[PDB]
Amino acid sequence: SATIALNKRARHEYFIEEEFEAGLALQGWEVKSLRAGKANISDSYVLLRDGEAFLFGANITPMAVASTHVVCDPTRTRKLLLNQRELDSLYGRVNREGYTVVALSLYWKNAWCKVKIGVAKGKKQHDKRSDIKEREWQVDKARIMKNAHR
RNA sequence: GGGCGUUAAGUUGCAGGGUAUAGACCCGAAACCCGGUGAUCUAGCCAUGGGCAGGUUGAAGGUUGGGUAACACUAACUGGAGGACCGAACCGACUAAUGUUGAAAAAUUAGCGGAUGACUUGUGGCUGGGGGUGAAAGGCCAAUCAAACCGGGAGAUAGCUGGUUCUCCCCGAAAGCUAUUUAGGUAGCGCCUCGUGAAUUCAUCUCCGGGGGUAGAGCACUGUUUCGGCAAGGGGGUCAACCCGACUUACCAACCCGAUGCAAACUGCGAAUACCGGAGAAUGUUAUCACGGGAGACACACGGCGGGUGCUAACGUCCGUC
RNA sequence: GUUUAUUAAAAACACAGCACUGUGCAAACACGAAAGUGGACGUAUACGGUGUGACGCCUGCCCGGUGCCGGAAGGUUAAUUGAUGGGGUUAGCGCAAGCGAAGCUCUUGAUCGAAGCCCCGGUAAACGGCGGCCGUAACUAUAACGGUCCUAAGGUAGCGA
RNA sequence: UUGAGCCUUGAUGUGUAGGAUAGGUGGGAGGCUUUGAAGUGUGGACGCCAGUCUGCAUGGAGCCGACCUUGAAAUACCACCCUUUAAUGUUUGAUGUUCUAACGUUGACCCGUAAUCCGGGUUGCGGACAGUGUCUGGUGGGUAGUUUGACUGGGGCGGUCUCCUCCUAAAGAGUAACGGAGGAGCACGAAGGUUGGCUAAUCCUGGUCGGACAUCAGGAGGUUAGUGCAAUGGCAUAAGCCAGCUUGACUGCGAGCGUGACGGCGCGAGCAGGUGCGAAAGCAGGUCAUAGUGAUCCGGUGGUUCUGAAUGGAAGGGCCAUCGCUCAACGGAUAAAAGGUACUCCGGGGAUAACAGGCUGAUACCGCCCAAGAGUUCAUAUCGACGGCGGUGUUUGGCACCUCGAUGUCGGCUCAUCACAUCCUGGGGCUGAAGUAGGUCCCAAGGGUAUGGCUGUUCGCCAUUUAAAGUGGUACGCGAGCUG
RNA sequence: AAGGCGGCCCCCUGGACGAAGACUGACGCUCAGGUGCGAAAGCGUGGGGAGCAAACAGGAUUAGAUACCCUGGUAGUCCACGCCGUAAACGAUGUCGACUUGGAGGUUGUGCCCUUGAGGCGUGGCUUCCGGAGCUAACGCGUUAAGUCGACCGCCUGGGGAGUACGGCCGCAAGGUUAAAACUCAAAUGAAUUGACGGGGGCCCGCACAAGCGGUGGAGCAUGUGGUUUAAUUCGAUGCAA
RNA sequence: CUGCAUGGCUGUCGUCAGCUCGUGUUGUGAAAUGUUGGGUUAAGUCCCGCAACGAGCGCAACCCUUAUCCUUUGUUGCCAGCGGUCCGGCCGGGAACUCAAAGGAGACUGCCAGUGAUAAACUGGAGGAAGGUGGGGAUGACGUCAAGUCAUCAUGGCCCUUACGACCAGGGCUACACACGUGCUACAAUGGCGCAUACAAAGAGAAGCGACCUCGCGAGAGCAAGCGGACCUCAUAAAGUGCGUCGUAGUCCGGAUUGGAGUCUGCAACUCGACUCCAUGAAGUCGGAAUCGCUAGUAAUCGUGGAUCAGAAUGCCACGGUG
RNA sequence: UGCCUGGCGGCCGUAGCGCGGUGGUCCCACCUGACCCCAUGCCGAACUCAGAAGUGAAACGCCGUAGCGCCGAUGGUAGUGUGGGGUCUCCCCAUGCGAGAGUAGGGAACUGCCAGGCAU
RNA sequence: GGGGCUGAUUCUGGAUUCGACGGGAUUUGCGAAACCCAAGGUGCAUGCCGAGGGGCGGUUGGCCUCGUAAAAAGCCGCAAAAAAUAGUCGC
Ligand SMILES: [Mg+2]
Ligand SMILES: [Mg+2]
Ligand SMILES: [Mg+2]
Ligand SMILES: [Mg+2]
Ligand SMILES: [Mg+2]
Ligand SMILES: [Mg+2]
Ligand SMILES: [Mg+2]
Ligand SMILES: [Mg+2]
Ligand SMILES: [Mg+2]
Ligand SMILES: [Mg+2]
Ligand SMILES: [Mg+2]
Ligand SMILES: [Mg+2]
Ligand SMILES: [Mg+2]
Ligand SMILES: [Mg+2]
Ligand SMILES: [Mg+2]
Ligand SMILES: [Mg+2]
Ligand SMILES: [Mg+2]
Ligand SMILES: [Mg+2]
Ligand SMILES: [Mg+2]
Ligand SMILES: [Mg+2]
Ligand SMILES: [Mg+2]
Ligand SMILES: [Mg+2]
Ligand SMILES: [Mg+2]
Ligand SMILES: [Mg+2]
Ligand SMILES: [Mg+2]
Ligand SMILES: [Mg+2]
Ligand SMILES: [Mg+2]
Ligand SMILES: [Mg+2]
Ligand SMILES: [Mg+2]
Ligand SMILES: [Mg+2]
Ligand SMILES: [Mg+2]
Ligand SMILES: [Mg+2]
Ligand SMILES: [Mg+2]
Ligand SMILES: [Mg+2]
Ligand SMILES: [Mg+2]
Ligand SMILES: [Mg+2]
Ligand SMILES: [Mg+2]
Ligand SMILES: [Mg+2]
Ligand SMILES: [Mg+2]
Ligand SMILES: [Mg+2]
Ligand SMILES: [Mg+2]
Ligand SMILES: [Mg+2]
Ligand SMILES: [Mg+2]
Ligand SMILES: [Mg+2]
Ligand SMILES: [Mg+2]
Ligand SMILES: [Mg+2]
Ligand SMILES: [Mg+2]
Ligand SMILES: [Mg+2]
Ligand SMILES: [Mg+2]
Ligand SMILES: [Mg+2]
Ligand SMILES: [Mg+2]
Ligand SMILES: [Mg+2]
Ligand SMILES: [Mg+2]
Ligand SMILES: [Mg+2]
Ligand SMILES: [Mg+2]
Ligand SMILES: [Mg+2]
Ligand SMILES: [Mg+2]
Ligand SMILES: [Mg+2]
Ligand SMILES: [Mg+2]
Ligand SMILES: [Mg+2]
Ligand SMILES: [Mg+2]
Ligand SMILES: [Mg+2]
Ligand SMILES: [Mg+2]
Ligand SMILES: [Mg+2]
Ligand SMILES: [Mg+2]
Ligand SMILES: [Mg+2]
Ligand SMILES: [Mg+2]
Ligand SMILES: [Mg+2]
Ligand SMILES: [Mg+2]
Ligand SMILES: [Mg+2]
Ligand SMILES: [Mg+2]
Ligand SMILES: [Mg+2]
Ligand SMILES: [Mg+2]
Ligand SMILES: [Mg+2]
Ligand SMILES: [Mg+2]
Ligand SMILES: [Mg+2]
Ligand SMILES: [Mg+2]
Ligand SMILES: [Mg+2]
Ligand SMILES: [Mg+2]
Ligand SMILES: [Mg+2]
Ligand SMILES: [Mg+2]
Ligand SMILES: [Mg+2]
Repeated sequence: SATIALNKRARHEYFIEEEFEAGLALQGWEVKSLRAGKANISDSYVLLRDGEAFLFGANITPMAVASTHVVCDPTRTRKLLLNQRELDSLYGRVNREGYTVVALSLYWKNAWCKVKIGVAKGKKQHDKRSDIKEREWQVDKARIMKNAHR
């Protein structure tokens, strides 16, 4: 479909409950590479300062060096396109010393790039172990039930 | 009304210039097909007989001894197998020299490889040319092979190359346009010659009418460009040195006006020459036009003039006039 | 060993070994319009063809495409056979144009109709093909790793200006 | 097992009207009852379950028939029989099981015979198979006949092949290049004809959204807008924009003229017939004009005042209108076509290339001119930016002028000449020249001006000497002096 | 003997035990080298190949899953002759001799008793479980000793480096065998004890679920916390237990 | 400032039921028995069996409240009986009762059957207000969380003595875009509205609670008697009950926001309390994942008192009504 | 015959704009209202059909203004057809034709038909 | 050194990035700079030489002054020398 580079390592590391389909504001070469040219969404987080929740973590492979007059770099703070109705939640519940906002996926909608973002906490090894334990234990319990029922 | 006719004599022989089919001015192909001849050279195969001097290496195997229950294994004697080794005859030609109208249309000289086998050789036969054969090189098939030789079609074709032989007199060009599987050929026209007819037909000069829009010139229009005024003012301010910024900071800056230039694809204007028509004398062997017979030719070059292209470079190239 | 007699004797051909394929005999194949012959007076441990070429380690992935084989569920489909439509002719109807039954004709072609092709699968020791792009590790430097466009796969073992 | 004529239609039905399974037109009514009627039941059933062929066990004798709801009169009747159903005798096209007499036998025996060919006889096998003859679909470089264009500042590649607009095009017409610039392979029954009416682009002011922008009112300006399209030439009488009517976007001609070698193309007053608009005078044979396109042959369609192979028709042909070709290589070879040859060959060319020679010198080398400066101040002792003018032919370049009826080109060995823009030696000037030793410039060609490793070298790197191991032309010297 | 051996039948053959009988007369045990056998996997030749199944293909879970799972699938597993000689080749216990309390069996002989039942009393061979003395660090062994001895062979001397490299041998190969050194470390270890944990098992309790009831999360209202802003938003509490 | 030096105090596991010691025994020894196993339970409660025998902290009981009865003593608490009435406990009087607060009796598996191991213990029941702890509260082990407080207080170092110390005025803890937590109002016809009308308990009161009269639509204001309080006040409790009214509605539903003018306490409510009138009438119209408490007078629903307090609860702590 | 007005033409940039103010006794324009018969893709903005209350206010026309637009000499220059030359990417001479722009200057139009209204 | 394909999520001529962040214009209160003024109050100033300024220095020299010139204080610099910055992550 229209799905482009998505971060699933963050999806595993977090248990995000927030889903905003906010868009992104980009320059020319950015959308050039996003259409084809491998914009990378790995290691993504927001940098809310004023009303300026830049997507700080995002890489990209430039299409070419056609724009030779001015030298650009892949490491740019891409801005965000989100409603002020929902921007208050980020103005609020982001500073909890243990809460972050990360980008899950990036896709196309009528030739406009929309990057999904979500609020998460962060999982440390001892709860990932419990999550995997429960995931495998549900399967084991269902298998045991089927074997007992025959 | 328009096209073709209605004026107008043709025909048969002779000779001559053409045209069409027959070879069609002559010499010359590489090539195709058909019918025959070759395996005595060479390539393969079959059948029958010869050749490999001489000198080395010790595998299988067979005995004796040790050893094993029997083997297996081990020591001694015989053994002479190898697409085995060196090297003669024989076969071949890897290197260098000689020679290149030579001794010889592939050899000689001094070296070289195989030399008991996938070897070599004598005799006879078999394999036929779009086929044969080929330890595979497009190699050989009788000094000739990416399709052998003889004869026939056949004097194939050749828009190609060369040649085309006695004399005199008169006239006398082109290397241009169009079309072309066309560009070095050809066909029509432009140009030439001969004959028949025809009008002051044609040419030079003088006068008259008309078209220009090229030189030159100019910026009314389409583009380009410079310095001034009207201005919005910005950019390092001298100065505060943090100021509103006092202010012009070797900067840029819409229209509007005043000047200065450029243009093949600009012309509010605009020549000479070039070209057509009307009138007139003088001169020119009708030099002008129409038809018919016959061609030749469509590879041009230089200089002068106005130019594109090139470097206003070329004995360079492309156009128009002499 | 053989090879271009007569400028190339070699890395060029052959070779034993190995792989695939067809071949049940009146075998495949080849020469022959045919008879017939070779294969072979042989019988799948044999013959022919195609690849590589003693021997040691191996022949890794892919049938997208072209060949080959297996199947005929569906579509198309020759030759063959001939259901209708139309036209010609006229015995006769028509005071006239015009109708016009049989017989003979030219034409369209209803239906039947195999192989083949379309389709499914296998076959690579069949013809063949086997990726680029970016970031990321305690200074430099690289990338174990990940993100993702495409393919049939992205080149394994081994070797390397 | 099996296809339609075939013994029979055993048969179907229905306005929401409904004893409803309606009488073919002409006759509306027993032909039924000995042309065997409703009777009891409850397979199968059409099924709008109101019903319905209701079919069929023992009967031995009446259902209907008026039509009730009626827009249609019972199928209980004479019924070329329907919105449609069925089994067996008539016909034999396939897939099969079985037999031998065709056919085959490179199974066995015997004979001709003395004979592994052949033929005949006997006996077995396969068997209407295989195979062969004609047609036919597929496969089919195993083999054959062929094609693969031109222009081109040598060929190939790149680009072009037709038409139109501007300039080169030198003030009539025409006029070339692989010159500079753009388009065309259409659209429109209105975007045409007539009549009537009308005149923008741009800018300024005022005004509700409304804005650098619309729709309005006034003004500046006069074609700086517009043409269905690219460009040129025009358009105010408007060719530019609307409204009403219409099809002249007609038929057959056509004096004359322009442009082309020709095939051809275009303009055109006016005549005859019939139309449209306008009261009328008058206009209309397409579009403001120039691109919007393709010969011939072969065939298709409709009419024909024709032709009709003895007659009468017909078939066919001709005539008129018209259709089927990115034949774009566009004056179009045929309906039907790609490459390699270093295994090549033939006829030619220096008309046409590569090595050379000639011409010019963009480039190459060298010289000179003015001066921002570098150089502790200081432009010249050395250099010199931004710019310019020249010499040689000397590299890379352009032309194709001699040579393709033959001029052998790279490099290496031997053999040298000449130039001076001189490497050294020789003679001098300046110096940012103290001396030794250096930088630059002038004159001066008398002489000299390496050895080895690398690669086939020229060039170059390296090692070691010398005063240097200098630059060029000599067909980038020299193969009728040598190799390769 | 070990590895190992499972329908039935036949052919050849090795080994073990017992009833009674006679001789042979120390011929007896172990074993460095050496030889032979030797699970499976593996390699060569010639076959076979139903099922299973490395490698491999596809699907699936997962952030990733080159695995566990699913659908296919080659070598292999099978036969004959050959090659290596590796295993947790384990009883982690080298062969033999005799001595040292018992119980419950299993298998297989043999003597005698009234064999009325797999009735009893003795004696042998193999083997299982429990256990006394004894032994061991403990677990545990315990007449088949890990109890006390005798004869012989092999091996061990800290964990890594390493049973690694080199070297000799064997082998077609994979690899096997003999076997170090430099360097680092203060430990590396085994039996058991007490906690703790288990996606180990068993039992039990609590509004912890199951059957309710009402609320919270939805929209203002009264509070505290985090961040924001300010000169301060004074400080502390920051899971259930703020 | 250091609760990462502490004393003291407190939360959690958990009102879970375990945590230990003396002697003896077993194993060289860390250690084990006792504390496991069988019934039983609210429970290491009890019994049985057993290298165990006993004890301590512990799960129970003793402690506080309430559920029945008896007795002692009746004012400010009550009227069985009588008299009168101003019909009112009014007071003479009556000390049985409702009640006041002291001591006892009383529930102890005591008994009766069944079950079990001849036990412990369990099931049912004649009695009782009561049945297995009758119903609630206090009582919180060994110990874990460097758990929270050095800002209640004390305390060891460290830090300042012209300043981190001392005094005063004005602002801030109550704050512009949000999130989270605990409660309240609610959503409506089970309801709000207008007018009558009963049913409680527990507490407070001395510069304090504050009767009555009058002005007040009102918070309240002048007047104030009584009360150190079974006397007098705070303080006609609400839900309900009677009657109409509202008919599923931007509602006579929700009273959040906002404007006008005041009432009480406080030198002084703009930052920053509350009550009262008029009007305005935000949402909402039963709430997504995921969640919280409760097993009987408990969950819900209604009202009141009290703590610090000049005033300020929708919070906290307790009584009750219905249930 | 002279004033001015109307219609049709010739001449179409000395023939056209800007400024000053006049014209009505005539002719024209403005205008009145409008059922007709005609008209607006809405309105008598335009066509018109019935007329003269007023005005020359806008137009139209006339007279002067040199601010403009234009017409533009002589002379000079550029160019060149022929012939002859140099130092030849360009130029000289003998010859005729001789521009464009810019100076001097001109300039506020002439003229033919009828149709009326004016003095004669 | 020269040709062809891409520079299109659309090839087919008309995307509101739905949102925050520039810019426009429309509907609201005001401050002589979003206004143009000396009239109520009836005080001692406009300007005239102005002194160097919070701890330090300074602005058109007057925002702060007055008597015949001096402290200067309404702002700007030193200064606030909380700008040290998601989640995961050792002793
Ligand atoms: Mg020929
Ligand atoms: Mg040929
Ligand atoms: Mg030999
Ligand atoms: Mg040899
Ligand atoms: Mg020789
Ligand atoms: Mg020899
Ligand atoms: Mg030899
Ligand atoms: Mg022969
Ligand atoms: Mg060949
Ligand atoms: Mg060849
Ligand atoms: Mg031949
Ligand atoms: Mg030939
Ligand atoms: Mg011939
Ligand atoms: Mg000839
Ligand atoms: Mg002559
Ligand atoms: Mg030619
Ligand atoms: Mg003549
Ligand atoms: Mg000309
Ligand atoms: Mg002629
Ligand atoms: Mg002629
Ligand atoms: Mg020509
Ligand atoms: Mg020609
Ligand atoms: Mg020629
Ligand atoms: Mg020429
Ligand atoms: Mg010329
Ligand atoms: Mg020239
Ligand atoms: Mg020239
Ligand atoms: Mg030429
Ligand atoms: Mg050899
Ligand atoms: Mg040779
Ligand atoms: Mg044969
Ligand atoms: Mg090979
Ligand atoms: Mg090999
Ligand atoms: Mg392969
Ligand atoms: Mg396939
Ligand atoms: Mg097939
Ligand atoms: Mg078929
Ligand atoms: Mg292969
Ligand atoms: Mg290597
Ligand atoms: Mg004979
Ligand atoms: Mg048969
Ligand atoms: Mg071929
Ligand atoms: Mg073929
Ligand atoms: Mg061919
Ligand atoms: Mg050509
Ligand atoms: Mg011309
Ligand atoms: Mg008109
Ligand atoms: Mg008419
Ligand atoms: Mg046109
Ligand atoms: Mg033709
Ligand atoms: Mg006829
Ligand atoms: Mg016909
Ligand atoms: Mg055609
Ligand atoms: Mg052509
Ligand atoms: Mg030749
Ligand atoms: Mg020539
Ligand atoms: Mg040359
Ligand atoms: Mg020459
Ligand atoms: Mg200087
Ligand atoms: Mg020389
Ligand atoms: Mg010199
Ligand atoms: Mg000399
Ligand atoms: Mg001399
Ligand atoms: Mg030389
Ligand atoms: Mg010579
Ligand atoms: Mg036996
Ligand atoms: Mg041994
Ligand atoms: Mg095995
Ligand atoms: Mg399987
Ligand atoms: Mg599997
Ligand atoms: Mg095997
Ligand atoms: Mg071992
Ligand atoms: Mg072992
Ligand atoms: Mg032994
Ligand atoms: Mg045994
Ligand atoms: Mg034991
Ligand atoms: Mg090893
Ligand atoms: Mg689990
Ligand atoms: Mg006027
Ligand atoms: Mg003049
Ligand atoms: Mg002039
Ligand atoms: Mg002039």
